[PDB]
Amino acid sequence: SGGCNDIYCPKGTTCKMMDGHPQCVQNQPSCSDIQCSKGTTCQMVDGWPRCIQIKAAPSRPSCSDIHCPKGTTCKMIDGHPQCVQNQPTCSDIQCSKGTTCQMVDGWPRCTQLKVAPRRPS
Repeated sequence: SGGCNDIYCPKGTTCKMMDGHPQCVQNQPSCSDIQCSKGTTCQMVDGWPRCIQIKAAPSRPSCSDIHCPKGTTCKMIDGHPQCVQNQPTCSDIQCSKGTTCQMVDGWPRCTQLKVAPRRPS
């Protein structure tokens, strides 16, 4: 076997040699049963899985470190994980960040963020 006997999550899990480190792949929903790219947590929010690494777990690429509010999905934009919200915050209406994408009621008005990190927007 793996180091499952060395790393047994709270029983009720099921560890296996996970690529060289025993991962308790839950004998219940595997923490990664839903698509929460390990490193993230096991988020199935009552049927709305949002894998968001807020739990400061061993810091490896944490797609969500800078995690926009719920409904947001972290991507790596130029490497600085920026949410491309599920209903994308800005990349929905093409106006590269620096502007906002404030469609006001269906009038995309990319606002130069009156107060964004000082960038040439």
